[PDB]
Amino acid sequence: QKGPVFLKEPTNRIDFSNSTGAEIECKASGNPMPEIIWIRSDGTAVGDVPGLRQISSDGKLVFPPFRAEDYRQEVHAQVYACLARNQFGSIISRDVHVRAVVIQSYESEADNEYVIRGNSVVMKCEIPSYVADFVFVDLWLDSEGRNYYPNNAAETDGKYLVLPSGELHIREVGPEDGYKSYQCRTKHRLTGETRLSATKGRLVITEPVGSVRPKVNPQDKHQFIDVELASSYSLLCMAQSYPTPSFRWYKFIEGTTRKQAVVLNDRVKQVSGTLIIKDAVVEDSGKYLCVVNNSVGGESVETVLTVTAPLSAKIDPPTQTVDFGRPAVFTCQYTGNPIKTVSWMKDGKAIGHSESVLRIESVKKEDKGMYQCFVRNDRESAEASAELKLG
Amino acid sequence: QKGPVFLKEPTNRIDFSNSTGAEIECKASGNPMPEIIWIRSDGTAVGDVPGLRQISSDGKLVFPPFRAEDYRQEVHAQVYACLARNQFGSIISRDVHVRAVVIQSYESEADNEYVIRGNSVVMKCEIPSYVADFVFVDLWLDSEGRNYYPNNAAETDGKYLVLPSGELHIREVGPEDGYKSYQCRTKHRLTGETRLSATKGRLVITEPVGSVRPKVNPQDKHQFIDVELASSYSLLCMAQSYPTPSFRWYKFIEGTTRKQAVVLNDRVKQVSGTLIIKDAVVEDSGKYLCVVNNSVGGESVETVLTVTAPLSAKIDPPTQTVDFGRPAVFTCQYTGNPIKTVSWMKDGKAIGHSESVLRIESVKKEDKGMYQCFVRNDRESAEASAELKLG
Repeated sequence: QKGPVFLKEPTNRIDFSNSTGAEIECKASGNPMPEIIWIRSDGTAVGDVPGLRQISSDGKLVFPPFRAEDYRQEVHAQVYACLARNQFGSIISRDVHVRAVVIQSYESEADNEYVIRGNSVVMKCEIPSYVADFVFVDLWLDSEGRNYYPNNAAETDGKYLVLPSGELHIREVGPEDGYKSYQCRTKHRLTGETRLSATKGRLVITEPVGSVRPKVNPQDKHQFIDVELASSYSLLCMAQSYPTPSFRWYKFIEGTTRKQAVVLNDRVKQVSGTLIIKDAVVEDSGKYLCVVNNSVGGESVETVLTVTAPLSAKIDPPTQTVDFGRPAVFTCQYTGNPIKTVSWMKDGKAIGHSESVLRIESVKKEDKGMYQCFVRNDRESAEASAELKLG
Repeated sequence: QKGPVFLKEPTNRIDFSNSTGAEIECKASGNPMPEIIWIRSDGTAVGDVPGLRQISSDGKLVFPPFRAEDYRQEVHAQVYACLARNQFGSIISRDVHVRAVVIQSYESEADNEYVIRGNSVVMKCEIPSYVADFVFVDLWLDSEGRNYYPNNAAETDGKYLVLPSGELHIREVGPEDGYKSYQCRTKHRLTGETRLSATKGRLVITEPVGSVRPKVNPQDKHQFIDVELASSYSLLCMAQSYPTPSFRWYKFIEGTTRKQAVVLNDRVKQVSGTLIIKDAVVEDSGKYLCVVNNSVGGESVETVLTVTAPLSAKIDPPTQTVDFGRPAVFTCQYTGNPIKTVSWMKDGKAIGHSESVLRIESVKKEDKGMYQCFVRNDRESAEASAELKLG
């Protein structure tokens, strides 16, 4: 009745650590009944490492909590693949990233931001890189009582905002802001540990003489930003200047040097000179320019918006029994974004074709089994499936 | 007796402007007597633009001082080439860059540097890019009397230094440094205009609580530096931290991940964490790592040193009369650095060979004239010459 096919398939990235570990559930379907092997995505199946990686039974692969010295990347940092084979052929579950992590002494800091009296400011905390993948700001705090809770950009008209990305965006800064500390507070997506920051940053108001001019730090002059659909985000324009600058957001028209001012609304709001947006629609992608200006000078910052969607792969049809030397209607239905390239293969073996519809005009005996599209990309991947019954 | 050959040849880059303009002297040698054409280095000779470019007579090409609206890049920003041809063939003078510039309202600024009490600091002045090629710092000044003169790195043991590159390097910063202004003072290599800076920067001492850690701004974490032989320069390591950090300079061994601490001497001195060096010898080139450390944390900065020399090209020999179907001893003598690629050609026409010794094993009639090596690179170029008399 059935060739193979995936019911319980492993959501791509899967992370964990010593002091908790993990194990990975892949079970397949068919009506002989698909034998789940676990392999590296490089063809070869996985063995058994005493004290860490070990082939369980009940549709999974267990990574024991491990002595912090039993970490070895060959095990704890690899791409695995549920192999799903029967007598009609085999299929490979999409890239599943094992990432065991040694819990280690982390802590975020809150620096001083140095500001020209009257300008706005954006404080990040910082979260060292190694944990940065699983430690994210969830609060801010005054030395004077106040809390600044994250949001999906609910309110807009006000001195304080926590950006979608967890920085605290002060709309303007009087000197009356230099007596008061701020600490940030991440939380661990794995352990669950809420913890404050080793230090707390003070605001340094610097009163200006006469005038100054707007300019920007190199790592603020060229920004790249990725967000997912229907989620909220913000575009930044980090400039200072006395007197205070005017920020002008324009979107470019695709593949031109002509541009088009960013219209503001209930969806698109600017707390100058930052853009803050909800419902991250897919047209939103593209390139943006922020143009900042005062009586003394000007400046600008390009920014590249890449809104992303949940991509997919499915063939058309999932089962085609042919006739001995026929066509091959092997299209694949879709939605999602971005695709960095779709792939093809048959029975655990990569073939070579890399386009929408697969077709081998003259069928064969060794030309039947399971064929799968692979809609990859840089930070993810989805998969499809098709079997070739015969006449 | 002679084929062509260059006596008065035009030193590569040559710059000037409206309100002064220029004109370019190329005269050639031989004993018929080489006719100096002026061409674009793209084969085609240059004509006569009323009011700007104009073929003079007495071995030159005059670029009249021009109304600021008579600038047109097709004239005032191109590569020209004295063509030197007789009856024995032609030669092309090396790339000579015409750069007419519209004098325009320039002015440099001196910013505040924000410093953790006790740390060192480096102030640059912000000579905008357009003039930056011809406006360079030649002084620094206190609001309190003092002058900080440039040097080739004479003294070392002291709080203040002007780096080879005209930044003022304060060795350390007490809070007693926040009442006092500094202005810098460039001078124009063309006009001759000494002028101060639109504004003058104050030192902002920030007293630390407990501790902090050393870290670095992205545009300081990966440095590239070029200097010429026998001149003086400095390697930078821009890090702050309380308590105050230790900076450790190491040179790498070429093409390894192993390294070797930078030894200090009369030549190589460190005002931590900066290196400051005179007599820029050619071994000096290479990669360097600065390693900075305190009880709270660490950090590092790679740096790439490319000491340069005055390259040259000369063939071996400058005249060879052959025999009808002979070898070709066309080697080229040398010193200099770096070469981005040597070139070859014959009689104003590029041929295709790009290596040390030219040779066409079977000579011909249309295979005699002048042959020239072209030892180019990115910010310069030198040239060679050879003629083929016959039997």
